[PDB]
Amino acid sequence: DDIYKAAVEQLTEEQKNEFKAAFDIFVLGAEDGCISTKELGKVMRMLGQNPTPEELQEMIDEVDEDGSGTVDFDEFLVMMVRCMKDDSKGKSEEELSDLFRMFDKNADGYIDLDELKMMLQATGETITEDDIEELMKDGDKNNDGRIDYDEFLEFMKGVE
Amino acid sequence: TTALVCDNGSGLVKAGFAGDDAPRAVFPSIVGRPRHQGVMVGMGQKDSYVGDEAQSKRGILTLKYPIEHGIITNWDDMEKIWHHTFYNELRVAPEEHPTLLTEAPLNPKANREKMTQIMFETFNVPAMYVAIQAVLSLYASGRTTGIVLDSGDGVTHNVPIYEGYALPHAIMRLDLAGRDLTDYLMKILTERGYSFVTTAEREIVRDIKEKLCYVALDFENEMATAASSSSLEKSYELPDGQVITIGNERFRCPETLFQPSFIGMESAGIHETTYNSIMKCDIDIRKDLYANNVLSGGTTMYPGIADRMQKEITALAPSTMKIKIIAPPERKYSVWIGGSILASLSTFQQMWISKQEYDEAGPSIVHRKCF
Amino acid sequence: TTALVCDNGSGLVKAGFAGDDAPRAVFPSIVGRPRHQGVMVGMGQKDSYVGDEAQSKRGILTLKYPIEHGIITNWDDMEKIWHHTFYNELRVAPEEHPTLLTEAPLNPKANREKMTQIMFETFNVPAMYVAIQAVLSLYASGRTTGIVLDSGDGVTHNVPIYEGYALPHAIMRLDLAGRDLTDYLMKILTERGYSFVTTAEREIVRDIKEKLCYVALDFENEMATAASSSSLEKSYELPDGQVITIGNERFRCPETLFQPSFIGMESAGIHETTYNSIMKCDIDIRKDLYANNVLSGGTTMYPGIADRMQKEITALAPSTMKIKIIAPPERKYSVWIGGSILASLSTFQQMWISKQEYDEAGPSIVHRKCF
Amino acid sequence: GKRQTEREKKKKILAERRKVLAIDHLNEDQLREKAKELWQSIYNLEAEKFDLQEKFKQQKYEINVLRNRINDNQ
Amino acid sequence: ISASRKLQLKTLMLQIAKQEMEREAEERRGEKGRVLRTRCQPLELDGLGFEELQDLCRQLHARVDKVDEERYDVEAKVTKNITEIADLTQKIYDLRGKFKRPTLRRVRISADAMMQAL
Ligand SMILES: Nc1ncnc2c1ncn2[C@@H]1O[C@H](COP(=O)(O)OP(=O)(O)O)[C@@H](O)[C@H]1O
Ligand SMILES: Nc1ncnc2c1ncn2[C@@H]1O[C@H](COP(=O)(O)OP(=O)(O)O)[C@@H](O)[C@H]1O
Ligand SMILES: [Mg+2]
Ligand SMILES: [Mg+2]
Repeated sequence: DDIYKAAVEQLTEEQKNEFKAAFDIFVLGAEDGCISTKELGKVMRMLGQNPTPEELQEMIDEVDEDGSGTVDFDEFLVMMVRCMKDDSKGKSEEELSDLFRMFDKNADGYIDLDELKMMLQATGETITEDDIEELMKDGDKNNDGRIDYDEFLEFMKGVE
Repeated sequence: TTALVCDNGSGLVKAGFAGDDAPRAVFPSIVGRPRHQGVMVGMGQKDSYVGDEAQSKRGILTLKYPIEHGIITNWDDMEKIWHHTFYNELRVAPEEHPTLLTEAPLNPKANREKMTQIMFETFNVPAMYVAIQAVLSLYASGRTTGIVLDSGDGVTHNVPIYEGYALPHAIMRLDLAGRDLTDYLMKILTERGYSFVTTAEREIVRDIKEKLCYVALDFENEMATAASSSSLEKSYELPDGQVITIGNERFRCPETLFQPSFIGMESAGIHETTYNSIMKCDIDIRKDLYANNVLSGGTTMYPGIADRMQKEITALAPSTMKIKIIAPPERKYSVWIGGSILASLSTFQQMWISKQEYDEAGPSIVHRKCF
Repeated sequence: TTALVCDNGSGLVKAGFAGDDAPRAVFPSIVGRPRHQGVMVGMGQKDSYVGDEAQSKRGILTLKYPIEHGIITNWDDMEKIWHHTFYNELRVAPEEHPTLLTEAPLNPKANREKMTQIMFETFNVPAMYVAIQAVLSLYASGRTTGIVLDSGDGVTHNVPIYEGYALPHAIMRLDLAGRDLTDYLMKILTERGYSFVTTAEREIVRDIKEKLCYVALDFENEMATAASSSSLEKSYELPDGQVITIGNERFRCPETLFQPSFIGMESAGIHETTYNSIMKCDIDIRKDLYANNVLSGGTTMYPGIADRMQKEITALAPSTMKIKIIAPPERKYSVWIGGSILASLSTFQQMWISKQEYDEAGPSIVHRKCF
Repeated sequence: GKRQTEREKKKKILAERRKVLAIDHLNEDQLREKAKELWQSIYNLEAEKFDLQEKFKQQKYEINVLRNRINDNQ
Repeated sequence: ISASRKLQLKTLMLQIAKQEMEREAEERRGEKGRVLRTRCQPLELDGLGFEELQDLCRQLHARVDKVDEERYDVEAKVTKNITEIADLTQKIYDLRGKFKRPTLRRVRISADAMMQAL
């Protein structure tokens, strides 16, 4: 949400001028000022580095939550710097190990579906039936019916 | 705390905590150094793969068993095997657990003394006790009498027991066992064209022996039948294809047990050393030993041995006595189940060789009252 | 600092700094002195054009490769090629960069020793290391097992590797490669009227081979089809016009790989030396080698070879094993990518042959522990 | 090799561990003060020993975790 | 398949785990203090004869020796455990490096730089 508004707030006009120079081709004229996301596919390719098309669509549909199809220069700025690396260092490896140890409250060295289910139920967050199986794929990377240290580390890979 | 019932054996190390039904970790006892050069850097190549890990990388190793015939011939490798067993297959430090090793009858003293010295100095256990491999197999059957034939993979020994009183003058230990049968099978397979030479291919021949061989009820009739029909030829797929067909090698490999003249051994088969072991006993306990003949050990798992042995003994024994052969389905782990039962007893809890006792009398304590 | 991953090869020298994806400068390894007299004064005519410069003035030069079959036959020209590679194509003085040459298996010792002596005395590098051209190609695939067939332009060699342990007794080196295919194509083109003789026109025949030839899935059916229809005849424009039409010479040139009897060589094709190299390995790692057959080198870029080879091996191999042929799209530079990966490793950083070590033991240090 | 080596090592460690023991031969007040000090010393010793027990438990769990991970490689 | 919501769940569970670890450490500290008070009895010895002083002192000395002995034992245990932790951590790191470093490189760093220099 507005978390990435604060994240993009760090860069001042120093990158804003470059972003506007890149975006000027996006506003190639004969437009009513709506500024869709049509050129964004190559706009994210302005310097060469471009993420997955799935992530491109995620960024496209994620912003402009009103559905206006209008690209705010702030929205374009935060989405293009989203191509730049932006993470809060993903906690600490010792910290993550302690987190998984707490996760492995059964002390079994593994987390099944029920362990993670209770872990997130303690949060009280609403989780769909369409989920869980998604979490099953995300966690059981080995398809071994449990969550391992490598699987947890990938699951929590640099997430903060 | 709980006791560790280890059972060194020769061919498969079986271990687990006392009081369960089956050993927790069963894995071959082989230590194989790599033999080729190795060009990939940083692959994390170790210097010796032990246990079940060396049965998967056996293509580039030279596996060598550290226990030849009951006795231990390579103490460093045996120490490595024990260290692996304690730390990686059970993950329990030995500083907090009594141990109950097992040893074949009539073994050299130095082997047993070195075993106890290792267990007390290197692994530093609280207390260890060494037991004869046949008394445990008699425990597991729930009997208290009977003559047990424990045909392992290293050595076949035949300990008669009556009313709990072992008869030390009637133990007949014979050194033919599963390993010699593997070598003989590997030697007779060459009569069809299949040559297995490498120490890794001995494992393949062992698998062939386990899955295909069986003991014939009557040897000459089977030899005549296999030479006329072709109803016996069973095929088997090597680890790379090229299926092989075993003909009358099927029942000729385990026949060596009843005719040790095949591999050049002089002694009589396992069908006649049991009768000799009985006849050395007193005249009044022979009926009970006849009726309670017990089989144990891995090599007695051949399909059809409990009938061949009964037929042979009935031929030898007097016609009036009843001959019965106890062959429980859990034959392979019979010794370890008996070991668990013995370690779980309350009456046995004061027979352990406590460490302070070893400190006062040295390793020669094992031959003393604490047997 | 960064390491220089040079790769002499035979036909194309590929070089670049360690840690990248592709070699920085790739250029043919030919040194051609002018052969005519020369009348213009002050034109600035040099005495030897090397590298890619002599592929543009090849009309009045006599190009001659300094590397015949892996081995180096003309040391002065090879020194000239190395000097060009360091100073003009990379523009980095060698006094401040380690080097990682590559060498075919089973090559003469004197070649390797002279190579290290040159690198240490003339160019005066800090430290150099020589690696076998197949292990690198196995690095690039991200595997750790597999049997790699590296059919370069000089020599085709087939090194099997398991779990990082190379098998030195199963390396099958065959001297048929891209150059012999170029000569055979130049020899069969004469059946239509086109005669290429000059050493400059060998380059034109090489271009024809690269752009038109392909490996037939089934040889006899293609020979029958090309002799009835005309759907195969593809035309090509020489460097001066006069287009030529290649008929069934298209798949007959690269067929020599699978039937070396065409150019009079006795040995078996690349489809059968791989199976022989596998069968020399132990019986327990043959499945893994069957499943991880790797192709590399330039000459394995013919359209349709990854299917012909798989069909042939599946015909030879037992029916149960799965045959899989890894043919990455970056085949040509596979050896150099692997070289970059190996030079970028931290574990490898202490294997270089440091100059003080060479000063103490002479050029024969390369055969020693620092391989 | 832990038959005399470890035993003598720990014996020496205990010997040097013990400090001076000459107290009750003094005036009552300072003796009471120092006895209270030594009770607090034993108290901190017990607290630290419990901390060592908990750290050992956590490190044993981590060793189980590392063994589990290295077994997860196969 | 939503991914932003999955990221929300990931971060939120991370925060929840942080809070749970905090409260668990707090409970651990409370239990440690309670057990320490439980095991080490406090003694009051006001207005007592010197003989009782000698008895209390000697008992305290013996308890000091015993506690230092237990501390030595658990310290040896912890040193061995830390050695094993370091060794196995190194081994797992080597395994991960073997699995991953072959996939690390600098792709297209200068390959795209070759447009028209030739
Ligand atoms: N199912 C089986 N059929 C035939 N032979 C077997 C079977 N299982 C094991 N064996 C033989 O028994 C041996 C294992 O015997 P075991 O009882 O483990 O010896 P030990 O007394 O040393 O433990 C193997 O080497 C194998 O040759
Ligand atoms: N696209 C291609 N199609 C067919 N053959 C090729 C192709 N590219 C290169 N070759 C052949 O491979 C040779 C280059 O092989 P290369 O791998 O450079 O040898 P080296 O191992 O000495 O580097 C050339 O001589 C050419 O005959
Ligand atoms: Mg046994
Ligand atoms: Mg090459």
